[PDB]
Amino acid sequence: SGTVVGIDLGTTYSCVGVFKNGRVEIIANDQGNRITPSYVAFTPEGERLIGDAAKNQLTSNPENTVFDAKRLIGRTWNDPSVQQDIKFLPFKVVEKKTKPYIQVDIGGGQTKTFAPEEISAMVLTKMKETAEAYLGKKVTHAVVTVPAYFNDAQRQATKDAGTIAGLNVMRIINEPTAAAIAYGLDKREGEKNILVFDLGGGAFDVSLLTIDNGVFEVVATNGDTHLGGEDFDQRVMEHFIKLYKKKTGKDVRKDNRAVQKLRREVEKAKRALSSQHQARIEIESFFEGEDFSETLTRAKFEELNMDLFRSTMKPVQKVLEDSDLKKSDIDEIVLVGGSTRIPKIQQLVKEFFNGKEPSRGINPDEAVAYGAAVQAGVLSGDQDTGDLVLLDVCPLTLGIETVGGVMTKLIPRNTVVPTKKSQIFSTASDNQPTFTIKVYEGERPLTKDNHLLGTFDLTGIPPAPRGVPQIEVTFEIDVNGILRVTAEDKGTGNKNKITITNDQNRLTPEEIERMVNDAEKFA
Amino acid sequence: SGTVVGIDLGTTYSCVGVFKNGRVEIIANDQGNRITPSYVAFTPEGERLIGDAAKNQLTSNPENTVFDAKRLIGRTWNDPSVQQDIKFLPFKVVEKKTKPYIQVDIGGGQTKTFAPEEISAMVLTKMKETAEAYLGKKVTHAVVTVPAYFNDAQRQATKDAGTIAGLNVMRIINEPTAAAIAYGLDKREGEKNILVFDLGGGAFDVSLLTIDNGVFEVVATNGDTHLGGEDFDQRVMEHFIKLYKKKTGKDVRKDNRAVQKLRREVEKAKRALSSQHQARIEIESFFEGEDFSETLTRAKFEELNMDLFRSTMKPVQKVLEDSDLKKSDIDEIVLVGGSTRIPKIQQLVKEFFNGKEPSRGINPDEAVAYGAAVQAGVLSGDQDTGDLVLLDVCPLTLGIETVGGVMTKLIPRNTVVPTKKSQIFSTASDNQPTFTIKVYEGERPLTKDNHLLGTFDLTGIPPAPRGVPQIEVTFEIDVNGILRVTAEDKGTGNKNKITITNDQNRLTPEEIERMVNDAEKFA
Repeated sequence: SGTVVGIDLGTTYSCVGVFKNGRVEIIANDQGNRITPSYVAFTPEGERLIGDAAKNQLTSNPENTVFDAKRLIGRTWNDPSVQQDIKFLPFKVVEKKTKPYIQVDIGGGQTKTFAPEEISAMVLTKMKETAEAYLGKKVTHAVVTVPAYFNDAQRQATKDAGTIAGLNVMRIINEPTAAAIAYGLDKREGEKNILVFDLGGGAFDVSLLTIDNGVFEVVATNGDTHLGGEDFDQRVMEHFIKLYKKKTGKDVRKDNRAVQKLRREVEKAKRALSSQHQARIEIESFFEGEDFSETLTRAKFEELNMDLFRSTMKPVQKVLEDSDLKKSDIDEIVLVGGSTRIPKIQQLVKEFFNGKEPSRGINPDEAVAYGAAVQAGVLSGDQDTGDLVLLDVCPLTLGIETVGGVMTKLIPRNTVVPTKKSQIFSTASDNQPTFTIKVYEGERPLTKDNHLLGTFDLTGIPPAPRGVPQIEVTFEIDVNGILRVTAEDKGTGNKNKITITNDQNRLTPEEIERMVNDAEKFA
Repeated sequence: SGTVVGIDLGTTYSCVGVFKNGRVEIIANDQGNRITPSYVAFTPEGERLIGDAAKNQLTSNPENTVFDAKRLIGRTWNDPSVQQDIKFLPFKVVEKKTKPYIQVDIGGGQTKTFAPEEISAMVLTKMKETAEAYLGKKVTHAVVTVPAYFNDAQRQATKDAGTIAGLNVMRIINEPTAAAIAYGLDKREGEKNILVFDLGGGAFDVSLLTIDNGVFEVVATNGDTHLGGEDFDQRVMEHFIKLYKKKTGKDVRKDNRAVQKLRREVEKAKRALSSQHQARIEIESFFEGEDFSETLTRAKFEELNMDLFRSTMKPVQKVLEDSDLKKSDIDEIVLVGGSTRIPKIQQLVKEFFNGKEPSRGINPDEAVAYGAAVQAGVLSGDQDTGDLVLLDVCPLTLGIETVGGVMTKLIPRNTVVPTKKSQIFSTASDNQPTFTIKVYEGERPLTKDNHLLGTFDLTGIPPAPRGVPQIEVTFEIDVNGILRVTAEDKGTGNKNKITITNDQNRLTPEEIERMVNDAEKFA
């Protein structure tokens, strides 16, 4: 159905891929970013920001900047998860008819309430537009991913977000399953145990998947719903805000612009520290007159976060326990999320699994969208036409008995019918005057083990040395599937035949499959 | 449950049948009679008589001969029916704890009180013993019939009579319904109106039954609780007692033996007059020295009874009115009771219904027991074992799309699963390099109208003329109901497959029944 895209609708970031011309392409947005913040903002002037522009003004507009809608989507107001989450979300969440709604000022002082799926719809519209800019065609169809623990209400609300965004959501698939598909682990023969370690922007999900003869099962899930890359950013932000106040006496926290510039540089520093052992954070015109200039070492980054990093191992032990599996039972480790680039995190996981290397080759921020895009590729095949022709074929070899009780085939099994096949036969003895033609069905080399369909004689064979007379035996299957066997002395025109009908003495479909087992033993 | 008998527990006569070896047998008692008087008597010597022996000494022992217990059974003392009936019953009926009891001398001068159901128990014991003598086995189970107008108390008291007699009364069924069942009217398709005209020994019951798609309803009942064959006997008895006194001056009424012999001959005369137009009543040693010898014509029999005969039509008009039916609305007329053999009665009924013939073939005295015996036959099936095996079958045809958007089946609907089915397919075009296998579910001939389960390709088909390559497509449903579809080029071993799971995109039981409606349109 049309161009089908794969979308990772993430808690903090979303990512869109397309299977095009034999490859998955992860599509950069209009800012050149291959991931887009799951953020929506309303400015005082009534401007609607989605993605990077929404996230890069959160500090100055805390009330009318919406994020983490995925924490609320498909949930009731009195869900204890919702009651926890609203405590630290800076925008207003209210109950309407037992459901949570996000209340914002959309411009001037005009209050609106949005369903979580309406905020997610705006994020999915941005992902759709990103894909449309790249493809230069309208995108109408999508595969959208969700956490394995999402219930039916959460899956349907996610579908509804896509519908509102103008997408036919053909399938909702589990995030860890999408990541496994991205690495082609669905093409494994046998049973494989897959550990998906997904340390994202805002949440940590560990999933134990089994793949067994083409069937994926989510056996166990654990993690921490409030541990992610942004928490490591927060630890570094805290450090540098303290440090700046010590060194200048200036309190950065109440200045939205200063904070936003520091967050920005802190994120780039974190990425650099995945490639090298120190990063310079430099901000010209940082606070009042003065610049910012500090170095962050990897050691300091690790020290500020080591308790958070170490805590990621406990959920892994819990899914192994819940799955009743040993570390040695894990066939594949799949790393998902930006945070799995952190060398300390890679070390902790590898050490936990006694040196086992994880899967490599796909950007961990992009693996879920990649898998969704692969699955989208398969579903666009729904529009193709079946270019197969059914053949009518004879189900079992047909032949006659030759000297020694030998099955001599005239019509091989899987011959297209209707058909006519002939072979030349002769006498076994000098001046032999008669032939007995015994018609057999079956795959076995000796007719004692095949099914006798009928017999007839050819009499009055003129005298000749053995092997000299030429008798043509013809098997024909007509358009009605009736078998006629003719024997003709080519020297005289002397001829006899039998008509064999599917009336009496026909094998059962059971008996046929036992006989078909002995097909392809001899040519 | 064991040998189950059917018993008509009649006001004046009872009848027992058994369904044995494909036929109802109505069982003769030890006197050779297929009906037994509902009579119990206690002689001065303490002998207990039941049936024919009780009835054939009523004249000499009026106080300790009990009959018509069915008029009292399940009723309270102050029921106006009971207060009417005790006026002309010759045995003593008394109140104990608000219920009627029959008080008799059981021998010597020893007074006993019997519940009506205890008298009926003694009659049911005689019917049980009649059936046991015939079957040469103990009879433990029965179907017993009651008037349609019997209330719950009357039905339970009848059940209690059977329990006391050593019978498990499996079902109480209505007399007119039993008669309808005897004539197989329960096997009628559509709605039928049945008029049951039951002119018994002591009571006249008219019932309008509907049979509609296997359900019997008693719509309306009427009749005369005190009009029966014995009243026609009484009219003839009166005539001949007057006639004898005129001709001899002897008053027969006070001589029990003379009266009993006349009753006897009067009953046989009545039966004869249903077959011929005169009957001779001859009694040697009738009264004192002298014999009796008189002829009764049918004309005289009819004349003595014509007012009683004519009165049977009024209840018939009343049930038609109460049922809001026309004479032409009656589909079946069922005659029940000995008295319906009387030609005048048959004439009156046929004339009332403008020449419509009643049901024929069952003795009207035996039709109710016959119906009970049929119903008993069905209930003995309660002891049989279910010799059916549940099949696991595939609910909808499974197949692939062939050229033209054609549904080509691999697994027909109602195929037993697990299963594996194969067909051979080929190319539509010379040197075609690829197949697209589209897996469909449904009964419609074109796949646009069926449910798409999934697609996959088979690539790298070697060059050959169209129709030459042989690609085997296999559908297998495993023990878990998982569908796997394989396509294999038999020339190369090149193979691909899809696993289809009941996770996503599965039809609803609603959608399945709409599709099942189109099953069996094409083979």
